[PDB]
Amino acid sequence: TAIFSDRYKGQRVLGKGSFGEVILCKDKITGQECAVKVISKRQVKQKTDKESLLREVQLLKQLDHPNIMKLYEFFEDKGYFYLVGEVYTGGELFDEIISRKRFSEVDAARIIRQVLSGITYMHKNKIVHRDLKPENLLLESKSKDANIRIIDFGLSTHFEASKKMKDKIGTAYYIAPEVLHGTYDEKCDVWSTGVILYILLSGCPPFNGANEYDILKKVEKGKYTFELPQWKKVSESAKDLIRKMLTYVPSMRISARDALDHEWIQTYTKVPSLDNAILNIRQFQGTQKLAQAALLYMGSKLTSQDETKELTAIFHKMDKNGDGQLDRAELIEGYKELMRDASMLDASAVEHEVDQVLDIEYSEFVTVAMDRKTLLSRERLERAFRMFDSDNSGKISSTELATIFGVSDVDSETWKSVLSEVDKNNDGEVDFDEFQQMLLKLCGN
Ligand SMILES: Nc1nc2ccc(C(=O)c3ccccc3)cc2n1CC1CCNCC1
Repeated sequence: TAIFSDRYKGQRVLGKGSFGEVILCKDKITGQECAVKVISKRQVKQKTDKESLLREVQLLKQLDHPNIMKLYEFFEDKGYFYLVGEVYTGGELFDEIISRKRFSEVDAARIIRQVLSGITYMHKNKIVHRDLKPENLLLESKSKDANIRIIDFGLSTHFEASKKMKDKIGTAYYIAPEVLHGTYDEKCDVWSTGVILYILLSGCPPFNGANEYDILKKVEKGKYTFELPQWKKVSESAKDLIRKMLTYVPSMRISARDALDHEWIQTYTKVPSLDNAILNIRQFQGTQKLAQAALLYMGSKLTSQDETKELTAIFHKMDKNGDGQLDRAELIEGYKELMRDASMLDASAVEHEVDQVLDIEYSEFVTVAMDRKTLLSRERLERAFRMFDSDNSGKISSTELATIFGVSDVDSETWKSVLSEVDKNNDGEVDFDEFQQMLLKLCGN
């Protein structure tokens, strides 16, 4: 057996994908950078045995396609799995798209030919994604004509998805109806890609609703339209491909490979800009990211409540003196003890964090060590609020809050009630401090 931190050290956290946090790490000998997804066993159940996971891992390491994340290594210890893959710098596809003056079917066809090409390859090797969505499409580099790299292929088969809403935002729109009901195969990826295509050419989800369950209700019924005025600008062959990919019965649904041969992919890769679709995607994306940011802020405030009190009790018990003061090594031992932590991969990781907080009285260390994380979490929320507020009015209206909280799965009576307690007179709009106050009251503060 071989240990992960013998070989890799953490550089810095990258984000929270499905199943766990992704950490930028560096090989301590060759200096190679890698994106390590760390799966916490204690919060992510397995669907399969160890025998079956080690086999898929062995296979995934051998596979190689320019539109699929390269997986280098797999580690496991008592408490976690470590998936070590190549790191990409171009960001999520949709964030790159919203920063464009123009976007035509030629851009959409090129994007989707890549996605279908990755999928086709994977299905040939009997690997299904199931959870394909825009968050899982990364651009390989910051440069112009760069490859899309699909992440997380094969994982849904071996791990149970979170049922917490901070992990579910923007999954409902893309899931294939047959996955909802239990009997599904590789055709579910074609469906998901079909929904992405739809959104690329109109900027609106084909199945949409006020909340998660309403979205799933629309998907399960399977009915959508091309009524929206901006479809008047999309070719018929594009609509024709969408129809085949969003075909309800999976055996009647076009395959990945066959979609690559479809007339639309054939024509539009080998031309007006969809101006309306871009403005729609830009609004969609801000909305999703602000809802995500809200939920993560609420979560971090609750973790902070938890971890503040726990560290205090640890440092109290450790202070044999009653001095209200601890040594450096003891602050490290009690901080290590707090971990019983994506960044804190080893004892050396923690020492840096302890030394950052210092750069005496344990009660002060506790405030700062958390207050850092508390202020750190606020700023991500602020940025998303600014981004959402695209006309720089400084406010979010009632209608917008309803869209935002609906995506966040906060009951309408519950947030409206919270709004009233924050500002009485109110005037139907909230500024940033009001928004933040509402979220504090939505996590018992
Ligand atoms: N920049 C970058 N390149 C990445 C490559 C892969 C991943 C993974 O989520 C991953 C890594 C290993 C195994 C399975 C998934 C994650 C990667 N990231 C960080 C993402 C980039 C998009 N925003 C959320 C964090």
